[PDB]
Amino acid sequence: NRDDLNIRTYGATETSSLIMLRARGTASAPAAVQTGDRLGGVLFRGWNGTAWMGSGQILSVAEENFTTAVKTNLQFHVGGAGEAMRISNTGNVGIGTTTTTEKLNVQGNVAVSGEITSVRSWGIKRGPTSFSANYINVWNSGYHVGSSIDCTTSTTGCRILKAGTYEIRCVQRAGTSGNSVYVGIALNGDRTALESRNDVLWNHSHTAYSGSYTESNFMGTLSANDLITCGAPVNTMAADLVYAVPAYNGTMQIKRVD
Amino acid sequence: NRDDLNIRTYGATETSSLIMLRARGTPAAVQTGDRLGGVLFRGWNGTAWMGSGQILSVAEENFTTAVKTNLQFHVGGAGEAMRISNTGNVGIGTTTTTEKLNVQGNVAVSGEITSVRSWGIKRGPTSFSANYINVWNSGYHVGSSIDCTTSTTGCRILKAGTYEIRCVQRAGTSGNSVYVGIALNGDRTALESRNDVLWNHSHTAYSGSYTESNFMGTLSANDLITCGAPVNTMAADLVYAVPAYNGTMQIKRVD
Amino acid sequence: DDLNIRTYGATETSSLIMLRARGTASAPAAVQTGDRLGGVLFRGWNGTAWMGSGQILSVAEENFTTAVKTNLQFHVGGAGEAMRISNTGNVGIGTTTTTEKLNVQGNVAVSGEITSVRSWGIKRGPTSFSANYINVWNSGYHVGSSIDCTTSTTGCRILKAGTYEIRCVQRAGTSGNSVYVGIALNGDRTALESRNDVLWNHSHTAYSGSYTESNFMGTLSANDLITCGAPVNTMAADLVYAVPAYNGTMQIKRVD
Repeated sequence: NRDDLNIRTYGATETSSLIMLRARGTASAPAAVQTGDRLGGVLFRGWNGTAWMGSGQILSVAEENFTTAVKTNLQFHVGGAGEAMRISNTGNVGIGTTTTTEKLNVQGNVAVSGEITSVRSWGIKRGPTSFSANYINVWNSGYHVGSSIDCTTSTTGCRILKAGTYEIRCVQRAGTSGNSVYVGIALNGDRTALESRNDVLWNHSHTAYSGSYTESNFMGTLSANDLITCGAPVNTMAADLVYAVPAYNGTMQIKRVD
Repeated sequence: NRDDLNIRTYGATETSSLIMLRARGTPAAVQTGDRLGGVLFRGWNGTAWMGSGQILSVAEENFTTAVKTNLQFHVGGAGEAMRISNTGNVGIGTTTTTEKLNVQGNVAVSGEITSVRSWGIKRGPTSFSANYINVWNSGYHVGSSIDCTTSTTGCRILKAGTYEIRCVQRAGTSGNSVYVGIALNGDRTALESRNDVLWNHSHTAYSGSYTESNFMGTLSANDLITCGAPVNTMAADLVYAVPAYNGTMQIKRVD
Repeated sequence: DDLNIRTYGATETSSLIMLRARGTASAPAAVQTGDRLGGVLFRGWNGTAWMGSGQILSVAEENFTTAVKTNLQFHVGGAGEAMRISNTGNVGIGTTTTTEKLNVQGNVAVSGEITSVRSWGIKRGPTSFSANYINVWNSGYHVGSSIDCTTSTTGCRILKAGTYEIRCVQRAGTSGNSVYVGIALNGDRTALESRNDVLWNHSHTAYSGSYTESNFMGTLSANDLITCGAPVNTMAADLVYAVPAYNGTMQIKRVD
């Protein structure tokens, strides 16, 4: 056939449709579609000199046995790369991947000419009120947004809930002793577990002026279930830091970077 | 009926088309919500020919007013998965297509993302305007969320969102304890008292050292963010001069 | 007036097939770049005429005697072409330039969270004074494609034009003298500080183990080498140079 196929509908309820139907069995004994069965396709082909070659296609394919549930995907294929985009039965879209774990998945880079808005995971601790253990203050409160960090369940740190990269800064005020003081960020009180890693930034300063801040910083990947703490290295140095409710006396801030 | 449908075109200028046409009446112009056509997939489940994906073209306006349509991509299971509106705007998991791409869910990218990020700065505290409000010699910004140039005394938040802010200023030569604070148009409490934000500040005295103040949390459109000394009598003990190393305010949109 | 294609069987399926050649049936010729292989077109009556109401096209991106390469195009009534999928699999929304795997000409709104690789790098351990505003650093580390902190001991090299947020710190020694460091472009502080489109600052400190800090925020160019250190050699005697990162670090994050 060389003629364009025209489907024309006049009316208020009806529409024009190309309908592609798939069953197993026969018209006399139809059987349910099975996982992996192609329901149908719109196929493009082009002459290359010697053969008709696949030149793009849009496919509907079953992803569950239909006697169990009607679940399908849509596939968009181009000449060259082959399958370029998938829409799974969940509605989840993959570009360059067929594993559609999130609502949109891109196997590659993304370039946007304007701006991107999204929920970003971050959390804070505020108000160092007592020394719990080395490198672990008790904090009066915490707060967080998103799903990667929990800063409210534990009074002594922020819990990492997802593997990821995190940027962390902890500050606390020196008291009035005039002695040198510092705080450090730690993994459940273990400073070395962070500081000794060759894939992170870990630092801290000293201070002595009353009301000035000693600071500690971390940048790098953390593991789910990690409790991030911050505090004085030892009890006698905690005696020389300010412990009180207002956040200006001390805070920890954690941002998910990636 | 059981046979594949083929459309074959040869030659230099023409192409193969499946064309689906819709009118109302028997002829009446297409109305909003009318389907122009669809490619429909159906599969036997043992009881019926069940919807197994479809690609639809649907009118978004009455055609006597304007020819506006959307394209819809449906799957068996979730139903409509992706929409392209007459604006070209794409929705995945939503039919509300406000921006060029809208995703109702999370996005996972294996590589890196480039985009315009909103941020703004104030540089060079040149005088005390009010409690927690310096006059700044200049400002600069990128993007659409923050305006650091219209006013010399603060950065205006143009869009509701989450912001990370740090303000620093140098102590002078008095040896007195000095500090600065970030504020909402001079009102420090309006930020500090919130249980959904970080707000802090340090003291310093050594000449050329920084007092710093930090904020993290949501701000509202039209908010004017300021930073400065808590009281006029302290201004004499801070450094006010043009170079940015004397003091700056940095605002980054986080989300 | 519907068109139905029904298939019963274990392996057979229903297809609409659109084929394109040049030439004639007895003397065909290969598809050329820009030829349409086929299309699904929608049209709607507006009262006067049949108006374009969306289309899905397959179009050649190479001469087929060289290679079979096509794109898919999705057009809507109103804006016209809205999405393109190139032969590489790269997708454009609002643009036909498909440089990356996804390209959006506009804004993007996500209700949830986005995960992606972010470029960042660090230098750790100021071990010597090399030149004004240039420390030698014991080690570097980076993630991503925009920043290289391991090739040069004296800085982080920007590999791609972009916006960067940079903080450098170093500990004062035991003298009680005023010390500072600054971020620089290959030791040239003024090259950054004098720019009206950037933040550049630094502090002084004197207390032993306290930090002097310098900060930068703004755009940088490919091949820029970012350094940080004391302003002059005589001040090195009053800063701490040693391997542990708590003595000093530089952190660079790509912002955009």
